[PDB]
Order: sequence, then C-alpha cells, then structure tokens
Amino acid sequence: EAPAAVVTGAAKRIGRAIAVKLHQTGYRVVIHYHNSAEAAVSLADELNKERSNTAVVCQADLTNSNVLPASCEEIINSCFRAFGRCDVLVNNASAFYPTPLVGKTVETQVAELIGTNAIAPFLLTMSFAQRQSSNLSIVNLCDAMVDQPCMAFSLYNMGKHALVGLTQSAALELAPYGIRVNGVAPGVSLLPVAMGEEEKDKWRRKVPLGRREASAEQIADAVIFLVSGSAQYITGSIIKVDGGLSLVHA
Amino acid sequence: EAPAAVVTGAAKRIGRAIAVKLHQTGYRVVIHYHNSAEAAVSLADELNKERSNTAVVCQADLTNSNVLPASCEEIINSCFRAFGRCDVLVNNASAFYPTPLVGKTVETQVAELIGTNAIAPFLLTMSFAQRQKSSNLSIVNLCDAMVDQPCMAFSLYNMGKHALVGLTQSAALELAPYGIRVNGVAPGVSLLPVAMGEEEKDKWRRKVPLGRREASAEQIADAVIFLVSGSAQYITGSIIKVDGGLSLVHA
Amino acid sequence: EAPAAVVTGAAKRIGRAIAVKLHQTGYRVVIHYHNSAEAAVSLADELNKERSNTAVVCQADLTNSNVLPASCEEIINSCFRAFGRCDVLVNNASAFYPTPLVQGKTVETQVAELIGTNAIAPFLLTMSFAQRQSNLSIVNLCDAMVDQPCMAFSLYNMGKHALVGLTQSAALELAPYGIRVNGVAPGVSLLPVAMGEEEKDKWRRKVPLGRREASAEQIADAVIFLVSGSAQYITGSIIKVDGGLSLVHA
Amino acid sequence: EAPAAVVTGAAKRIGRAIAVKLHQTGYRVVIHYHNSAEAAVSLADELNKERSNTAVVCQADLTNSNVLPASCEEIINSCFRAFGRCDVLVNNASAFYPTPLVGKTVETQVAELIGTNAIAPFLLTMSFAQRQSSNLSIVNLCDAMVDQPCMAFSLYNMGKHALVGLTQSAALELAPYGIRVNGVAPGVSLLPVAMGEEEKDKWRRKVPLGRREASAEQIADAVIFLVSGSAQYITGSIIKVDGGLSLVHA
Ligand SMILES: NC(=O)c1ccc[n+]([C@@H]2O[C@H](COP(=O)([O-])OP(=O)(O)OC[C@H]3O[C@@H](n4cnc5c(N)ncnc54)[C@H](OP(=O)(O)O)[C@@H]3O)[C@@H](O)[C@H]2O)c1
Ligand SMILES: NC(=O)c1ccc[n+]([C@@H]2O[C@H](COP(=O)([O-])OP(=O)(O)OC[C@H]3O[C@@H](n4cnc5c(N)ncnc54)[C@H](OP(=O)(O)O)[C@@H]3O)[C@@H](O)[C@H]2O)c1
Ligand SMILES: NC(=O)c1ccc[n+]([C@@H]2O[C@H](COP(=O)([O-])OP(=O)(O)OC[C@H]3O[C@@H](n4cnc5c(N)ncnc54)[C@H](OP(=O)(O)O)[C@@H]3O)[C@@H](O)[C@H]2O)c1
Ligand SMILES: NC(=O)c1ccc[n+]([C@@H]2O[C@H](COP(=O)([O-])OP(=O)(O)OC[C@H]3O[C@@H](n4cnc5c(N)ncnc54)[C@H](OP(=O)(O)O)[C@@H]3O)[C@@H](O)[C@H]2O)c1
Ligand SMILES: Nc1nc2[nH]c(-c3ccc(Br)cc3)c(-c3ccccc3)c2c(=O)[nH]1
Ligand SMILES: Nc1nc2[nH]c(-c3ccc(Br)cc3)c(-c3ccccc3)c2c(=O)[nH]1
Ligand SMILES: Nc1nc2[nH]c(-c3ccc(Br)cc3)c(-c3ccccc3)c2c(=O)[nH]1
Ligand SMILES: Nc1nc2[nH]c(-c3ccc(Br)cc3)c(-c3ccccc3)c2c(=O)[nH]1
Repeated sequence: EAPAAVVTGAAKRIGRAIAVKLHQTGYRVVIHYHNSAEAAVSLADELNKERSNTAVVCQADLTNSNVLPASCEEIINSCFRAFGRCDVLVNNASAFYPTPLVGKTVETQVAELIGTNAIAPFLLTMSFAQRQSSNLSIVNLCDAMVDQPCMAFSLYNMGKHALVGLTQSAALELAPYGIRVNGVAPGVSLLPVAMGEEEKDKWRRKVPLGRREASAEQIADAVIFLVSGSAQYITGSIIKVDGGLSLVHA
Repeated sequence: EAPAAVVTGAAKRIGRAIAVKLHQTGYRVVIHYHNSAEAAVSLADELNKERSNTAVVCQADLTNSNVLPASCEEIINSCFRAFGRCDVLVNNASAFYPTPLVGKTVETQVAELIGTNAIAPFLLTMSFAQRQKSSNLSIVNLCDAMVDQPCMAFSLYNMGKHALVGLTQSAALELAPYGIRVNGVAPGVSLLPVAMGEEEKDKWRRKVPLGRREASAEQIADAVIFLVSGSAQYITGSIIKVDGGLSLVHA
Repeated sequence: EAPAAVVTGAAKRIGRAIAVKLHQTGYRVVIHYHNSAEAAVSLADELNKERSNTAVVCQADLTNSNVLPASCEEIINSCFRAFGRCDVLVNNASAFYPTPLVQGKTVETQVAELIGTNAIAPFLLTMSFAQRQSNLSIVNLCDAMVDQPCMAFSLYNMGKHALVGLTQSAALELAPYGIRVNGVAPGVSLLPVAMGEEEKDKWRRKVPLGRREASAEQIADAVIFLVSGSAQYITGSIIKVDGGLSLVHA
Repeated sequence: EAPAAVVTGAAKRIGRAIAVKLHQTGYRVVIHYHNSAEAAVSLADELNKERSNTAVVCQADLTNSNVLPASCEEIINSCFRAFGRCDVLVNNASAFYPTPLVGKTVETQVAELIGTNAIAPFLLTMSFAQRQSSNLSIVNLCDAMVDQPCMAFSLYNMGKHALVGLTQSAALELAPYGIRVNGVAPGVSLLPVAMGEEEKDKWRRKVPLGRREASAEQIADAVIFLVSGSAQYITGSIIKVDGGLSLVHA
C-alpha cells in the first residue's frame, strides 16, 4: 500500500511541485489550499487520472485564530479519511508581505504571517503526531535568508525564525516515536507574481550559481530526499537550496 | 535631563535587576508587570526613595489578542506621559511552561507563549519607533542561549524565542536609519525558580563550565547595561550570550 | 564515459562506504589512502570485479608540509590519468585525537596533521580540482558538533571549523565555474576502533533518533544526494546526518 | 598591583586602540608587533610617559612554523618578565590578503594566513593557560562576516572560522581554571591603508547603522567590556561590532 502526504498551500508554485513529485514517487496526496480552489481541484484531477484515488483537496484558512487548532486537526483527519494513513506532512503554505515598523490591521497581519509560517505548522505537527516498516517525517519550508531578511518584513521573518525553532523542537520531541522533522530553505525561487520584472532581475542577479532563481522542481527535489529512505538518520536538519545566495555579503 | 527606559516584566527576578541597574545608571524607569503588583510597587517605592519621581509602574497582560497592540502602545505612552521621553525598551517579560506535542487550551498557550516572547516585543518595538519618527536610543530583547538546543516539550516557548531572534535582526536593520539600535542578551541558566528542588537546581548548575552555577540576575543585567551604553554605539543586531559556556556543552 | 570521483581516506569506514556507493551509482573512483594500502587495494579489487577498470588507488600523506600542495595536485592528476576527467571530490580523510591546552607528537606535528587533514589539504585539493577543469561538485565531511566540541580537541575542532569556512568560501568563488561545494556533517557515526565498548554505548545513548550511531552507508546517502542531479541548485550547504544529536542540550 | 595584558599586532590601528584602552583602564601592556617597530615603540613611549614602566614592546613573527610554539611561549614569558603576571591576552594580529582558488608560495600563504589568524592564537592560549582575586580572560578578534566572506579570501576565512572554533573549544576547556574566552567581531572598521577613498566609501555605504565604519575605539570598547568584571559570566561568546552589516542581504 502507498504512503500518504499532506502538502499545505499545494495548489500553486512550490507546493504544487512538491505534491507532484511526492505523487510520482508513490504517495497519495492531500492537496491543501486556501483561495486557489480551481487550481487545487485541477491538480487532483491530473494526479488521479494518472493513478485512481490518489489525491483529494482540502480547504482551510491557516491564519491564527482560536479555531486554527480545529482546522489543522481536520486537515490531518482528511488524510486519514481519504487514505487510511498519513506518513508525510509538508508545511509549505505561507503569507508573505511587508509589515513596516514605522489597510489590514496589525492584529490581522500578526495572525496571517505568524499563523501560516509558524502556528499552523506547530498545530499540524501536533495533530500529525497524535494520530499515529514505516518512514514518517515532516518537512517545513523555511527560508535560507532567515538571518539576512528583507527590509520591513519583520512579522514574516519572525514566523520563519519560529519555524526553525519548531523544526528543531519537534525533531527532538518526536524522535522517540520515529518521526523525523526537517527543513528545506529556498533563497530565491519562483518570484512573487505581483513583483515587477526589474525587481525580479535584481533578485536573479544576486545568485552566485547561475544568476537565476531555483525552479519549484529543484526545491521539491530536496523535499523528496528528506522524506526518502536515504534520509533515515536525518532529523532536525535544514537544507538550503539557494545557489549560494545566503553566502553573499552586501 | 535623565533618559528613560521601559522594562517589561520588571517586578521580579531578571527584569527587576535590569530596572534597578538602569536606575543606578541614571535612567528613569517604567516598571511593567502583569500579576506581581505588590513587587512592582515595592520596587517603584525603593527607587523613588533613591531619586524622587524617577519610577512608575504599568500593568498589562502581554498575551496575544485583538487588544495587544493597544496595550503595547499604552505602555510606551505611559513612559512619555511620565518622563517626556523613551530612550530604552527592554523586552524581558516571558511565559515559560511546557506544551507537549503528544487546563489551558492550546490556542491560549499559543497566545501566551508567542504573545509574551515575540508578538508583544514586536508591537512594543513598533510603538517605540513610531514615537521616535546625540541621543542613544536602543532596544534590548531577552533571548535564550539555548535557543537551538531546546528544552524537551517546550516547542511554543522555543518558537517564541526563535521569533524574537528574527525580530532583533529585522528591527536592527529597519530602525538603523533612525539611529535606534536593537540587540539581545541570551541567558543560559539564570536565577533558578526558588520553588524548584535544590537537587533539580544542582542538575542544571553542574552543567555550566564556568563555575558550575547559574547566572545571577545582576550578571544578566550587566550585559543589558553594556548594550544600552555609549560603549555599544556601533553594536546592533547582536545577541550576547551570558551563559557560562553552557551552550557549548554537548549532550 | 562514466563520471569520476576522488574520495580521500577511502580505504575504511565512512570513506569506504562513500566510494562504494559512488561506484554503485555509476562513478569510477580514486580510492585515496595513507597507511591502509591493503584495505584500499581490496576495495579496488572488489569494485573492479563488478566493473573492470573503474577503481584505482592513490597514496598520500595529507599532513600539512612543503610538499602537501604537490601531493594534492597529484591526487587530482591521478583521477585525470586513470579516467580522463574528475567530476567529484570528497574530502573525507581526517586525523582525530585530543590536543589538551594544559598539560608522543610535538604540538607543531599535531597542528600539521589535524589542521592539514581537516582543512589545508581540502583547500589544496579544491584548488587543484578547480584549476584542472556536466555536474561538478565537491563534498566536505564536516562535523555536526562543530559548535559543541569534544573536550580537549581544540585543534581538531579548529580544523573542522576551517572546513566550514572553506565549504562556504569555495562555494561562493567556484559557483561561476558551475562547481558546487557542499558538506555532510555526521554527529556520531562509526565509533573509533580504539574506543572501549562502554564508552561507545555512552555515545549511542545521546542520539535522540534511535539511540544508535549512523551507519557509514547513511552518511554516504547524503553524499550521493549532494553530488546528484537532484541537488543542482544546492551549494554552500552543510547537511547534518546526526539523528538530532546537535539539538540536545547538556 | 595592576593587571597586565598582552595585545598582539598592537603597534597600530585596532590593536593599538585596544592596548590604549586597556592602559587607560589601568592595565600594564605588552605591545606585540612584527614589522611596525617604529610605531610600536612610539606607542609604548606615550604610554610610559603617562605611567612609567607600564608598557613594553615584544617582537615576533606569528607565521606558522615549527618554532611558532616557542615564539608564542616567549610572548607570554615577556609579560611575566616585565610585569610579574599576565591577566589578559588579546589575539588581534592578522594577515589579510587574497588567495584565489583558480610573490608568495601557497605554502607561505597557508603559514601566514592560518598561522596569524588561528594557530598562533591557539599556541598563545596554551602558553597563557599553562603559566597561571583574578579576572583572567582571552579575547580573540574575529570577523562578523565569517559566513558571508570576501570573494577569493578562502585561507583568511578558513583562519577566522578556526578562530571561532578555538574561542569555543578554549572557553569550554579553560572554564575550570576561571579563564574566560570570548571574541569581538568587527564587520567594517578601519579600512585597509592601501584602499583608496572610493573603495572605502563602497564598504561604508553597506553599513545600516550610519553608513560608516566602526572606529578603532568602538572595537576596543567591546574588548574592555569582555575583560571587565561586568562580563564575569560571559565565556564562549562572540560579540559582533558591525553596525548591522552581517544582517544585510546581497
Ligand atoms: N518563492 C521563494 O523564493 C521562497 C523563498 C524563501 C522561502 N520560500 C518558502 O517556500 C514556501 C513556498 O513558497 P511559494 O513562493 O511557493 O509560496 P507562495 O506562493 O507565496 O504561497 C503558497 C501558498 O500559501 C497559501 N496561503 C497563503 N496564506 C494562507 C492562509 N492564510 N491560509 C492558508 N494558506 C495560505 C496560499 O494558498 P492559496 O493560493 O490556495 O490561497 C499560497 O498559494 C513558502 O513557505 C515560502 O515561505 C519561498
Ligand atoms: N531564568 C533563566 O534561566 C532564563 C533562561 C533563558 C532565558 N531567559 C529569559 O530571560 C528573561 C527573564 O527571565 P526570568 O526567569 O526573570 O523571567 P520569568 O520570571 O519567567 O518571568 C518574568 C516575568 O514575565 C512576566 N509575564 C509572564 N507572563 C506574562 C504575560 N502574559 N503578560 C505580561 N507579563 C508576563 C511575569 O510578570 P508578573 O510576575 O508581573 O506576572 C514574570 O514575573 C525571559 O525573557 C526569559 O525567557 C531566562
Ligand atoms: N566517525 C564519526 O562518527 C564522525 C563524526 C563526525 C565527523 N566525522 C567525519 O567524517 C569523516 C569520516 O570519518 P571516519 O570516522 O570514517 O574517519 P577516520 O576513520 O577517523 O579516518 C578516516 C581516514 O582518514 C585518513 N587519514 C588520517 N590521517 C591522515 C593523514 N595524515 N593523511 C592522509 N589520510 C589520513 C586515514 O587513512 P588511512 O587509514 O589510509 O591511514 C583514515 O582511515 C571524517 O572527516 C570525520 O571527521 C566522522
Ligand atoms: N579592520 C577591519 O575592519 C576588520 C574587519 C574584520 C575583522 N577585523 C579583525 O580585527 C583585527 C584587527 O584588524 P586591523 O585591521 O587592525 O588589523 P591589520 O591592520 O590588518 O593587522 C594588525 C596587525 O597584524 C600584524 N601581523 C600581520 N602579519 C603578521 C605576522 N606574520 N606575524 C605577526 N603579526 C602580524 C601586523 O603587525 P606589524 O604591523 O607589526 O607587522 C599588523 O599591524 C584583526 O584580527 C582583523 O582580522 C578587522
Ligand atoms: N511565501 C513566500 N515566502 C517568500 N519568502 C521569500 C524571500 C526571498 C528573499 C528574502 Br531576503 C526573504 C524572503 C519570497 C521571495 C521570493 C522571490 C523574491 C523575493 C521574495 C517569498 C515568496 O514569494 N513567497
Ligand atoms: N521566562 C523564562 N524563560 C526561561 N527559559 C528557561 C530555560 C531556557 C532554556 C533551557 Br535548555 C532551559 C530553561 C528558564 C529556566 C531555566 C532553568 C530552570 C528553569 C527555567 C526560564 C525561566 O525560568 N523563565
Ligand atoms: N576523523 C574522525 N572525526 C571524528 N569526529 C568525531 C566526533 C564525534 C562527536 C563529537 Br562532540 C566530536 C567529534 C568522531 C567520533 C565518532 C564517534 C564517537 C566519538 C567521536 C570522529 C572520528 O571517529 N573520526
Ligand atoms: N587583518 C584584517 N582582517 C580584515 N578582515 C576584513 C574584512 C571585512 C569584511 C569582510 Br566581507 C571580510 C573581511 C578586513 C577589512 C576591513 C575593511 C574593509 C574591507 C576589509 C580586514 C583588515 O583590514 N585587516
């Protein structure tokens, strides 16, 4: 029988390429999404046409709130409902936008940025572990530039830093149960859709290895590695997939 | 004119030492507290006896909520109403208890652990900076030397502290044009809880290479004083471990 | 044309496992050795029995000296001589013994062996590899406990820290050449043969994931990943393969 | 009776500022130098005019060699000969120049860059500990950009990384003797004397805090803090003095 994986924010971009790769490797997949229903449903279609009954979608808002624990429990429950098991959780979903220190409210910014990048991954990891020959692991999508952050992205960056803490804390605490917890940290990969083309080339130009961004597929490749049987002693590790960007001084 | 500092969680232990040392250095102080009113007030009284009109208290819950931004704005405001200025912010208040992965609800634990250790520091930072829109302005965040070697089953506390490292760095960067520095002090094991059995206290003490003892609160305060001083005027984004070598010790 | 790899200190233990796995993946290999000639040759025998003329041996002392550059140049030359190309360099060879700061070999000899094997030779090999020039990369065998070092092992530890520096400096500088430079950081893997059985279990008990050491093969798996096409955007990354050991406080 | 300190490379620039501030704080000082004899004795003259018999010079090459240990022993011996004690060691002396991976032989480059930045600090630390109310400590002059290194400076950067490892290893090992071991990490401070003003300004403009370099005194201030009784629990800590430079992305 085929293992199953939850991938959050899996309708588009890196999350999508992660879901695809997991599926190609043999996994059944829960494709989580928030707003991107059309793209999510379309992906499940593609996957299931390849292998029958191997993908479902699951809608949820991962903003922090008093119901987030229930929403995260339900995402994991949805994997068990479809597939009878849940072997892999990928925390990929992420809000990303500036929150300068000097008309969404600040309480909403805090809820979205810290919810998606950190609180939801924690709650998802909690529900994953509680619901548990096997190779169980979590992969968090981190940030190679977590210590060289974007100007005015302090809440986003606080979420990402918290996610490093979670990766490590959960690696430690869940090791006795055979669950591995690891990270994959992009630098510059798929550029924001809203970003103008000049700012895009500015980012590309900073990357030592080839002066270009990572493909989504290259990011997924590192995910696939950490969930595989070639990573069975790896836990609490965060692999940069950044073409050396984090090594470049100002 | 004497400069002024807000210290959060200043009624007791490390925050108290910090407020006292800042006061001794010449600061006027806002002693923020949550539940420890009597201790906060007894410290304000002690300090006002040293120099009249140099210490006020300010009560607030720093748990994450819809009212937290207003609370933090009001803590900053309190310093201005009291003293005409706000030169130093020390983010010291912190909830600390286990939250294992496998009576409070988890959403409450999130609110308390992430709110005290991380979001309230961010909101305080915004309000501090907004009000400042040869002075020596800075923020010091109380971090954790053991942030990458966490206590078992403290994932939320640890997430909070990690987030605080990110804030320290993101704020250093963003506020540098305003001349506001932002740094941390990262204690290892300090002032152990009076109620912890001495036998449990000694298990921790025995791990510390430098003197096989915990840091005093005053030792933690000494690093804060350095960071706020004119001797640290090019230092920003730096987190100073004050840990007796504990973090260098493998399992 | 199969690609070709150099693995230093490849006669035994982790380096052996690395050469074997590389070979199984389709590489031709240079098995470098210092003292273990008999073991180097029986490995080459085994490998060339699977596939004729795909394994050669190469002897060198990697102690720092006036001749070390020439020796390192020649290790690279041997790969080009045997196989016409050099795709991968694995810096595995390492001296490891205590050098107490407060009070056999002179201190200057200790400096030479510990800093030479763990840092200077890797630098010189890196120079010669890059000079002599597809999916080219280098993988340095690091130390997950580089920041929580063994007591009285300051020279070894300085060497491994230097090797971090080299990993990152060389990733930056050789990215324009398409040469990726990465590391693999074991925590507790194969225990030193000299170690007493009870001390061995003292170390095993520290590891959260399984209370045991990584096998050499598990270390090698991370090496294989980094040299593969599935790591083509990864450079300057050091992957811990430590079972969570570096996460554990005193 | 007044404490005594050894400062390596103390004839000028940051080591001179350190010597001066230690002296102002009441230390007697050994001003080590290599080539800058005139500057060294000019400094000791000023200091001795301030308080007589409180400064001496001490010449030594800190390039790695088989006599380097004797040379480092003699530097420490010199402090005891002049002042009857040695309370503080500041490892400031450093060679700094490029060593491209693709004048001096490589053997010499290795000896100078690794000897000054790491091996001599190790040996001086051994000698300092061996010769030993008190507040004993060592401060190593590190590099805030140790993980975002200058292009083509691999040997220098290897040296500085090793120095991080020594700082940590030695803090651990010497803590039972009550000797603290810490570091101070400039980012951009006094620009190299051969730099033209234009290239100077290029480095200045990178610094968030003030778009300028740290003064020599600003670095010394962090040293004096670490040696002071205000840092009596600090060991194994490296204090960046970089105006935010290491936090700035490419
Ligand atoms: N792209 C990069 O270069 C880069 C760099 C560093 C790190 N990363 C990390 O890599 C991961 C993937 O990056 P990406 O660029 O593919 O991500 P992205 O496109 O910015 O976000 C991926 C998905 O997150 C979901 N999401 C946003 N807010 C949410 C909410 N409140 N509740 C639930 N879901 C929400 C969105 O889902 P819907 O579309 O369904 O609403 C979105 O499609 C992220 O964690 C990111 O932080 C990426
Ligand atoms: N002690 C250590 O060994 C150690 C180790 C690593 C890091 N640190 C860090 O150093 C700092 C000081 O440590 P500590 O041991 O002195 O702290 P602590 O005694 O655990 O807590 C300090 C104060 O935090 C305040 N606080 C707690 N929850 C709060 C809430 N919801 N809202 C507002 N305030 C709240 C409390 O104020 P009231 O009493 O007024 O309710 C308390 O007295 C903390 O940031 C801690 O994380 C300490
Ligand atoms: N084993 C672990 O748990 C562990 C933990 C952390 C890091 N690592 C790292 O992973 C790597 C592999 O570890 P390992 O335990 O397999 O290594 P090891 O057995 O300690 O040594 C590997 C080989 O290094 C070679 N070597 C030693 N001194 C040399 C010299 N002066 N010149 C040339 N070669 C020399 C020896 O080759 P000859 O036998 O041919 O003389 C030896 O067989 C090392 O880089 C190590 O530091 C290992
Ligand atoms: N300057 C900066 O902005 C900066 C940035 C990062 C880190 N740092 C670190 O802070 C420290 C001080 O920097 P700096 O710019 O003041 O240093 P520097 O001027 O580059 O060097 C200081 C002294 O090092 C001594 N030295 C060089 N080679 C030597 C050898 N073979 N043997 C013995 N001594 C030797 C020289 O002494 P003589 O002149 O007597 O020959 C020189 O005056 C260094 O460790 C540096 O790496 C500085
Ligand atoms: N969720 C989500 N998270 C993201 N984090 C980054 C990023 C990139 C660099 C630095 Br420094 C810090 C963060 C980007 C991004 C990707 C390309 C260009 C710019 C930003 C990005 C995104 O798009 N979506
Ligand atoms: N706010 C607050 N934060 C804290 N963090 C720690 C700490 C941090 C890292 C490790 Br690893 C272990 C404990 C302690 C602590 C330290 C020693 C004994 C009991 C508690 C502590 C505390 O008391 N109040
Ligand atoms: N070359 C070589 N390098 C080594 N480094 C470590 C090591 C492990 C832990 C800490 Br902390 C620091 C160093 C070991 C080792 C392996 C197993 C047990 C103990 C030490 C080891 C070895 O054998 N050969
Ligand atoms: N011994 C000595 N060591 C040094 N290290 C740095 C430095 C600074 C930044 C990066 Br990135 C890497 C290294 C400089 C320097 C100082 C100012 C401008 C440029 C370089 C410098 C020096 O001068 N003398």
